Amino acid sequence: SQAFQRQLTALIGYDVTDVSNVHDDELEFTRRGLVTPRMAEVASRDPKLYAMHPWVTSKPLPEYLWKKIANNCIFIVIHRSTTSQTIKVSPDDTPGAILQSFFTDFVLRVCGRDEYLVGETPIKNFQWVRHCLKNGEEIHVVLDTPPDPALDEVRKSLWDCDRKFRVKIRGIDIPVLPRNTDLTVFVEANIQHGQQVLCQRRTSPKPFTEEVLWNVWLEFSIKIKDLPKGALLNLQIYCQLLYYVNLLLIDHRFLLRRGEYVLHMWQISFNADKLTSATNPDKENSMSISILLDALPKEMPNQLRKQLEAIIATDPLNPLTAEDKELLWHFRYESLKHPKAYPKLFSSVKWGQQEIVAKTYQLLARREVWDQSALDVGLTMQLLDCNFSDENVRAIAVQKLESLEDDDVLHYLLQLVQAVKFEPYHDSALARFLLKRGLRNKRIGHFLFWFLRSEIAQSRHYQQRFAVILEAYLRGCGTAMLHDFTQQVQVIEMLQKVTLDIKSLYDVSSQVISQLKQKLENLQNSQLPESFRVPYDPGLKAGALAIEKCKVMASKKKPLWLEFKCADPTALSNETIGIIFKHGDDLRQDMLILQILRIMESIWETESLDLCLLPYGCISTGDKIGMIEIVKDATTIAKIQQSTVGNTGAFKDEVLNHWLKEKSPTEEKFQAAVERFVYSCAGYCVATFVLGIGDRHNDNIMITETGNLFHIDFGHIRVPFVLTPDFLFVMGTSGKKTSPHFQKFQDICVKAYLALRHHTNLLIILFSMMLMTGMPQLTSKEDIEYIRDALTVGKNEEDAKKYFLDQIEVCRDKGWTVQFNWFLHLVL
Ligand SMILES: COc1cccc(Nc2nc(N3CCS(=O)(=O)CC3)nc3c2cnn3C)c1
Repeated sequence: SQAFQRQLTALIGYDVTDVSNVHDDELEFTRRGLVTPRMAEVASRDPKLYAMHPWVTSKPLPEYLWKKIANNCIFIVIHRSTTSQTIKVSPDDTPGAILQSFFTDFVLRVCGRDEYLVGETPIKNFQWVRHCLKNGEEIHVVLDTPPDPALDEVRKSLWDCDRKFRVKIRGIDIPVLPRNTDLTVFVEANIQHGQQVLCQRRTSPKPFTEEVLWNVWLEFSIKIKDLPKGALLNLQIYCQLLYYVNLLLIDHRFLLRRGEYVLHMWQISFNADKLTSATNPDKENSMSISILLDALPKEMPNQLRKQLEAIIATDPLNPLTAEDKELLWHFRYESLKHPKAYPKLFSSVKWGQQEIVAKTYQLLARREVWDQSALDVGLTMQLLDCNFSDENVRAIAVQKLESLEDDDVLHYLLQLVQAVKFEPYHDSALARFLLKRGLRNKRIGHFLFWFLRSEIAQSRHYQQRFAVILEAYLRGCGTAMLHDFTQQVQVIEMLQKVTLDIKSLYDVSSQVISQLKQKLENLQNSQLPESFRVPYDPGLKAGALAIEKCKVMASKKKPLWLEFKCADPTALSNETIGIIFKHGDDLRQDMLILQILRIMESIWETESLDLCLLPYGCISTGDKIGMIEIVKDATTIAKIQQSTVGNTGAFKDEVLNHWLKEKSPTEEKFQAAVERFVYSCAGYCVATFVLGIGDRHNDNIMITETGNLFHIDFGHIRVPFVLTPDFLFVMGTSGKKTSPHFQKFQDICVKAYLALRHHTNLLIILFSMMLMTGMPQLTSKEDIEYIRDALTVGKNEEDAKKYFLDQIEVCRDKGWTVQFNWFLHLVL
């Protein structure tokens, strides 16, 4: 089993047995603590359903999809060898019903995909079916034998200390210091709990040298017993802020931190990295600090009610005053009757006092209203952010998540994984939760893998914790998937090498095109796996490369344009699988943005609205490097312009409509392309405005020959958004005018906008989290408070409607101005 731990390590990209960077045994302890949850989920999953991983949903079929059906008669073409026959099926009839309705043990696998139509669920509740109906595609399935469940086989007293807590600051040491002669530095020690500072003590400013000694006893104002579980000893060096490092004061065994510590610190407000209990691995170049330290048990007046309700009604980002907190607390039993008051109520708690925390735990023991309340993801997410370090509080959040069906877990998987960074300890209810769902479902497990590996590869701050979690998963996912992952990682590594090697050698000369195709030839020949799963789409199995179609794109970061053949013989079309390999950008920012877009879509699904967004696949695999899905038949908006007038930025209003008339043959399809455009344009206008990324160069905007608009390059990020005159022309308008299509556009936008405001809290918390865990450069107070204004928090539906309509009018008044300006900067 020695080559087994080796296998996991090479699959993880980090050695979880390496104890070189620890000052305790929390990590190793967590490895053991996860064994039970690991085996408890492996021994309780249905082998058959787990092997076929049916992808289903319990949500009602949207309205725009019901009208796609004729007589409640959905046609399903079945194949078995070379023959084939169609069948009329009831949307409410099970796959089993269809089976007996066919013969009148075999299962219905989807053609070309590793997807299965199995289980006791209506045919209308399969994602693949809903996908087909939406795209007007025809459902084709092949009849073959169920996968062998054998292939999944798995390898067999603190409260008696009244003393004021204190820490001795021996000094700070650094091998080599910056060439900035010569500043002064002091050490600032904070006792934190959920980004809430309980006490703060500094040292005296000393001359900045490679060795600074203090030997100073910093005595805090907080007693030892009043120390809460999860409290952090935050040590920071100023000059302003240069270094930081954290130390849990209460360990994973409820023991008060004791003894000597030499901690290596991180170099440089609301960043999630600043919360980590991990120390800097680089011991030879990093700043170090030396400290010294020397078990934990387990009727209202009318006016006041109005006041409390008003408080409870405010948005998540609305600051609580001292008065507000005192009201919430004093009336905590009434506040408990409102689930939406929980985040605010638990922010009113003084965790710096044992007596209060005790009363708080008494309160939580009375969870009847919370338990019986319906799941509010936005509300549940709020309790898992940086503002809550109490495991009891956070546990009741993870509690409500338990009722999520695999469908919704996939919706919030990425950000749930990111929320692990907010956990005080490596072992958490959230961590075990992700682990559980990952083992219960292959699709969730697949993406869990890549999301964790994403962080492990380019995050020294949390790679250790995530490595321990990933290892736990890999020891239960099964032999089959362990093999898949292995193949996937192999091909990725090989391709990333080629990407970097190519980038080294603006024009794409022949010497590079030859070298690329040359390199790809060497790999495909006895060096590359014959087949592998597409990481951003586990259903697809890629095969051999199409070297003829492979190229280096004309961008300054020289991304690889790759094309594969579907390794599945039963595949219908002969289209290639397109993947863009790129180094230079942080694709983690793209993942989050795209994930948010998918969330905005499902939200619109609840309102029976359908904006035709194109949230393509984008997986971050390493440092400034990852893969992208290639959308077929798509070109840049700016490129459609460059066709007529390339060099100069002399943009013309009509080109777009011409380009569409050209790429559609029947004129009927042209109208379907225009309508598709009007919707896709509306959605991307609304979604982009809310996220504050609407001001882009139309080179970062693309369109499908079918009229499907969609943005790209979100790493890179005046007008509210992009509504240029050429788009407007396709809508049948130019200046002081209108159109049957423009009236439509304005209608769909207001619908979409008002629909998102119905999930304000949920968007706010996701946006806030996005900045803190994914965008190190965008983590200020005002950076997050943008989305409040964007969603017009605390406004009438009418006002908001007009507010956005004004934003639209701003695009009309600007015309090509901002685009032309983009043309001067980006182009020149
Ligand atoms: C100038 O732009 C061009 C030119 C030619 C083809 C394309 N191809 C694409 N480019 C991008 N961007 C994001 C990923 S990138 O940074 O590696 C490349 C840009 N996304 C795309 C496609 C096709 N599908 N999707 C989702 C773009």
